[PDB]
Amino acid sequence: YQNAGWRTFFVDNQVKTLISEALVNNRDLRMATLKVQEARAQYRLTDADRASFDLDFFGRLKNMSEAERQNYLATEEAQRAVHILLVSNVAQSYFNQQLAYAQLQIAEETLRNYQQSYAFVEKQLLTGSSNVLALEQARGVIESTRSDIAKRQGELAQANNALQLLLGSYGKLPQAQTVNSDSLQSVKLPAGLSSQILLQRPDIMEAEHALMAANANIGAARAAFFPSISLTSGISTASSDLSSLFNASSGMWNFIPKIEIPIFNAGRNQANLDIAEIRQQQSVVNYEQKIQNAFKEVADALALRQSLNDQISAQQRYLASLQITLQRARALYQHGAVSYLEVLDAERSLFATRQTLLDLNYARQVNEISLYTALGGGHH
Repeated sequence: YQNAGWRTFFVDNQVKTLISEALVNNRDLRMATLKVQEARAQYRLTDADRASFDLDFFGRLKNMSEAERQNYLATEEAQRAVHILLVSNVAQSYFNQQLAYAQLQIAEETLRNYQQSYAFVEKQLLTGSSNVLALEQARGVIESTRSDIAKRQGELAQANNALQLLLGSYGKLPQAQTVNSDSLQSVKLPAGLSSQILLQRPDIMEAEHALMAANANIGAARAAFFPSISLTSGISTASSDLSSLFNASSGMWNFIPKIEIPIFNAGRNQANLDIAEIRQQQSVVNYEQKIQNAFKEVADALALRQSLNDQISAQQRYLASLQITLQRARALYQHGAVSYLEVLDAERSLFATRQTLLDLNYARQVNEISLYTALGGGHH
């Protein structure tokens, strides 16, 4: 029933449709791993033809023997790992697709704009107005634009490929969903998000498994080593509790554990005492390292998110002024007040700002996925 994590995390209805479809089409965990691998593979196809999470997971897996890959991957953390891996790749592939639809759209609008600007010139050039080298270079920008269009068309096909793979044979690939530029800031996160949520991370579940294996009292380990705080403030920002866990201007981790109740027994003393202890030490040191990194990941994502939100906000502002400036330029033109070329030039500034905004929105999306992943599967 872990559907609660992605259903309440991802806001976009289309992407939730796709995620739901892929889960249905990927009942077998080992197969889901193949499909993700291959969906990832045919992007690297752009290099060899002429996310930290997936790296670690796939890296972990191949460094394993086949018997081990099968023992693991029957454990709970591995199914959680594969759920998250699947969800995040479907969502990423969709954003890649929608990104490409959108860049392609702008690129074609830019082309038409360059062709109008060009056609205009050559009528005037035959009345003595421009350089032949100007006319020359206007031809070049059109040809390079034609280039990007085919390039964007390839990126579109790459992502559609990845999508069909994750989705299976009977999955409807989305049309271009048109973008309203005034709704691109990310969505609010629940306030006072409890750090307990991080216990659902595969890497921390695996760490607690290693603790239980060295016979730790898990309750006692958590109380000793796991900061029980809130992750978010009243807004969707890092809480002060979260921030204070890192030294100012060093990022060094602050938490100093105190063990009130012994985590390991004296156990079954007799023989191999020292070795059992070493394993106890190791599972603990590993628990610690995973925790501080989990918390660092969440903090880094929250910070990246606030930064991209501010950048997007600024681009939206430039865009609104460029839109109003274009309309005014169009009216002036109609009154003989400005040349046609000034109108096209203004439109081009709109186009470039739209493209920047698209890039940032996408980087925001990549970061949401990061957050979803750093939370260990959403915030429920």
